[PDB]
Amino acid sequence: PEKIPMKPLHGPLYGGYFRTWHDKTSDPTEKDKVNSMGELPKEVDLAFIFHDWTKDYSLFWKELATKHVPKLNKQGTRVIRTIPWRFLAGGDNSGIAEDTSKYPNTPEGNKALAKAIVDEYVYKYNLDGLDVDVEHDSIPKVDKKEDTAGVERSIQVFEEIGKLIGPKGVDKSRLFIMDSTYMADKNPLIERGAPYINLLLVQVYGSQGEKGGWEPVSNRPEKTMEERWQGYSKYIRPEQYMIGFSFYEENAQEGNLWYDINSRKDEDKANGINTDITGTRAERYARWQPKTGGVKGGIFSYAIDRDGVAHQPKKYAKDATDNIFHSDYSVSKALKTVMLKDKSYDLIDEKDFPDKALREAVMAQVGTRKGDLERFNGTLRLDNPAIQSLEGLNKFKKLAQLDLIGLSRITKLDRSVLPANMKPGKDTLETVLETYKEEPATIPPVSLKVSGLTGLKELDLSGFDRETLAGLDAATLTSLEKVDISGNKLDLAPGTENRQIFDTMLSTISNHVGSNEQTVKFDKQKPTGHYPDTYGKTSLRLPVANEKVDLQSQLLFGTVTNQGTLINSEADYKAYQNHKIAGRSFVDSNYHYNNFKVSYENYTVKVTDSTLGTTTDKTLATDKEETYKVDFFSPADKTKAVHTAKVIVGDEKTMMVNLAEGATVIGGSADPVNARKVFDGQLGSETDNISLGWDSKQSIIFKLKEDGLIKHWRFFNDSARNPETTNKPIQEASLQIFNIKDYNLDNLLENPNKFDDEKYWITVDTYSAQGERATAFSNTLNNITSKYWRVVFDTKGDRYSSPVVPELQILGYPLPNADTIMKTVTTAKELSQQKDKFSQKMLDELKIKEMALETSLNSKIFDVTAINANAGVLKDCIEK
Ligand SMILES: [Ca+2]
Repeated sequence: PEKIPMKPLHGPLYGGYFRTWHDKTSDPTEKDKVNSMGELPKEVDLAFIFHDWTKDYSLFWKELATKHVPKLNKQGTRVIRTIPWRFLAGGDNSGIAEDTSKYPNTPEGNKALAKAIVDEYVYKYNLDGLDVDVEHDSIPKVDKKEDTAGVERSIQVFEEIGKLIGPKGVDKSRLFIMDSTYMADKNPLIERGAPYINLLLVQVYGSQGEKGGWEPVSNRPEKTMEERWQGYSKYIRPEQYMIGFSFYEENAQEGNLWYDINSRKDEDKANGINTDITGTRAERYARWQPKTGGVKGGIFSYAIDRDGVAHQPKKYAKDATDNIFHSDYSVSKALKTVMLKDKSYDLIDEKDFPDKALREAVMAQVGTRKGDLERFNGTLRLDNPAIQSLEGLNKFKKLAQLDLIGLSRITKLDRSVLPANMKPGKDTLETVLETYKEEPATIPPVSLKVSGLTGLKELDLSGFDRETLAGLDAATLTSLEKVDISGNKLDLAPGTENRQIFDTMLSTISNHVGSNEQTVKFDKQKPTGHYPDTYGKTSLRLPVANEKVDLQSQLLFGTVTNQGTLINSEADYKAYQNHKIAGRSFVDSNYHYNNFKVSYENYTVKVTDSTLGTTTDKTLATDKEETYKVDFFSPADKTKAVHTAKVIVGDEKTMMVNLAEGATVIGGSADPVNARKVFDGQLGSETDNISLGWDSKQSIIFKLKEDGLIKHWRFFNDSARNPETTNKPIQEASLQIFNIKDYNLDNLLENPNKFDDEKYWITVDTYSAQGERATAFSNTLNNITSKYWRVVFDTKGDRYSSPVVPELQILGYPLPNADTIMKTVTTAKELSQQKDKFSQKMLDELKIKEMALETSLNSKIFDVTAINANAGVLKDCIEK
C-alpha cells in the first residue's frame, strides 16, 4: 500500500521490540498466540520487528505490509526492520551476504550489498527504517569463529547503507538505527557509523545495566549508565540516545532474567498480570536524564508483546507468568505518559533568549530543549555581530567554553548575562537511578574568551573565583570605562599574563574616564597554590656535625601560581603580599601563607649512600662523612621521582657501582639459575622462587665482568624483598677471593666444583648474624682486585631451610688493570720490608711513591688518571 506521510521524529520517543513469533498470523499451527503487532498504540513511536530468522512466517510479512504498516503509520507509528550485525559482512547465517558471487568484498560489492539489504528488508514491505543489532550474538563469524575481516567489512556497507537511508542518505524518510550492548570503545561500528544513524539504542536490561557492574578489584561500580552515555557522547547527540529495558519473556532462563518490571506476588499464584509501573526500572528509565550533554531521545522495551505481564518471582529462578497473554499495552502507554510530563523537553523559546540571533545560535550549537541548558558541557561560539542582547546565557549550568567574538553591540558583561558556572560548583541535578550506596560531580567553570567587543563599557567578573584572565583580548576592548576582577584567584604580579591583560584594560579606562576606586576593582584575590614542575636545589653541602637535617625542607620546597610566580618561602610570599596596584595590594587580607602553600608532608624519600646502601628516612644525620643521592616521590606516584638532589656531608665521595651485577656463576653447591638472580640488579618478585638450593648451606663461585677496585660488599635477606617472609635469615656468611698465588686458575675453571672448598680460597670478610631483624648486611673491603670470587651462605637451621638471598653486591669503582696496579703497590710493600737489602734512603724514596699511589687509590674523589700516573711512577721506580 501507498506510504502515509508522517510528521518528523520529535522526542521524547518510545520504542518497542515486537517478537514476530507472537503475532497471530505468524504460525497457523498454534493458537496460544493471540497478539498482533498492529495492535500497538499511538504512544509507541518506534515499532521494531524482531524476527526468528530460522522461521518462515510468510503469512505474517503479508499481514504486516498490507494491514499493519498502514494502520501503524496512520496513528504516527514507524515500523523498523531489525537485522543482525552479520547481515552486513558475510559468513555464517549472514542472509543475503552468503552469496559471495554477486556481493564480493569489494567497494562495488559492498555498495551492492547495501542496496540489496535496504531493498530486501526495508523497501520490500515499505518499512520506515532499518535497525542493525550490534552485539556478541550477532557478531560476524566464519565456522563459528569470530571474523575480523567480516567485522571490518561490516564497518563499510554500513557506511554504504547510510548513503541510501538515514540523515546522510538519499532517502531520509527511512530511519537508520543502531542498537547495541557494547560500550562505545568496545563498539567497532560507532566511530564511522554514528554520522549515518538517526538513533542509537543502548540495551541496559536489569540492575547491572542500571547501576552498572560492581568491579571486584576496584571496589567501585563499572560500566554505569552515565559512563555508557559519556562514551557515546563523543559520537552522537543526546537526542539520539535511547535506553532500553526488557519485559518478562515466557519461560525465561538464567542470563535472561532482568526484573525490569514488577514481579508476581509470591502468593497471587493465579495471576500473571501486573500493569503497575510503580517502582519499576522502566519507570526510572523513563525519567532518567544524563547529567552532561543534554536530554535523551527516549526509552524502548524488548518483547513489547509481553506488555502487562508480571515477572516470574526471583525465588523460582530454577508458572502463571509463563502463559501467553493478550496485551493492551498499558505499561507502554504509561511510560510514554511519564516522559511527556518531563518538563525537560520544553522548547527553548524567546523567554530563554530574547535576542533572535542568540536564540538561533543556541538552537544550532546546543539543542532545542530547556533541559539541554542544564546539561550542555561543550562549546558555544557567539560570533554573530547582530547579537544585541546576551540575556539567557545564565541558563547554562555546565558550559565548558564560551566564545564572545566581535559582538560590538554588547555594552556590559556581568553575572546576569554570563553562564551560572562562571563560579565553581557541584552538580545539582537529581539522580533517579538506584545505586550501590551519589557524590555531586564537580562542574568545571566555563572558559571565557572575549575578543572584539568594541562597545563593551562595563566588565564585571567579580566573585567568580576565576583562576586566570586568559581569554580576554583586552586590546580590543576599546570602550572600557569600568572593570571589576576582584574576588577571584588571579595572580596579578608584574610580568604575569594576568597583569598584562589587566594593565591594558586599566590604560583604556584611565584615558576614557580616569582610573579610580570605583571604575577599577581588582583586590581580594586568592591565587591557587600549585606544585612546581621542576626543582632547583640539586646540591646540598653539609659539614660533619652532630645534627639531623630535614631533607624535604632543604631540597623539596616551593609553591608556584598558574602565572609562573614561584614562592619558595614565607618571606617570598610576604614580598608577594605587598605587590601594589594603585597603592593597594591585590591579595586578600585573609589569604595567608598557610592558606596558599602546597604541602609536601606526604611526600617520600629514597636516600642512597656512596656504597649504594638505601634508606627511606626523611631525616638525615650528618654525624658521618658521606655522599648521598636523594630521590623525592609524590604520594600519587611512588616509583617516579619528582626531584633528584645530591647531598654531600664532609668531602664528596664518588658513588660506587655494583661490580658484581651481571656476573657469571661458575660453580658452587647451589642452583645455578637461581644463583644468577643474586646478580640481576633487582630484589626480584615476591612470587619468584629464589632459593639457592635445598641444604641450609649453599655456595656460589662466580666471576666479575669489569676490572675494578673493590671497596665494599653487601648481601640482602629475604625480608628486603618481602617483609612478611617466613624464610630464615642468613646466619653465617663468607666472602672469598681465589687463591691464585698458591693454586692454578686453569684447574679451577676446568673443574669448578672440585674447588668448592675453603682451602682453595681466601676469606676476605665474615658475617655472623647478631640476631635482630636485618634486611641486609654491608661492610667495607680493603682494595680487593680478584676476578674470581666465592660466597658461602648459611642459615644454620635445619635442612629445607634454604638460604634465600635476593641480591649480592660487590661494590667499588671501575679501574682497568686494577689487578696489576695492586701488584706493583704490593711489591712496593714487600721490598720495603727488605731493609737488609736496600738503604733507608732508597726505601724512603720508594715509600713516598708508594704512599702516593695509596692516597690516590683511597681518594674520596676517585681519579683513575691520577691512579695510573702514580702507579706508573712507582713501577718505574721498582725497575730496579
Ligand atoms: Ca635479585
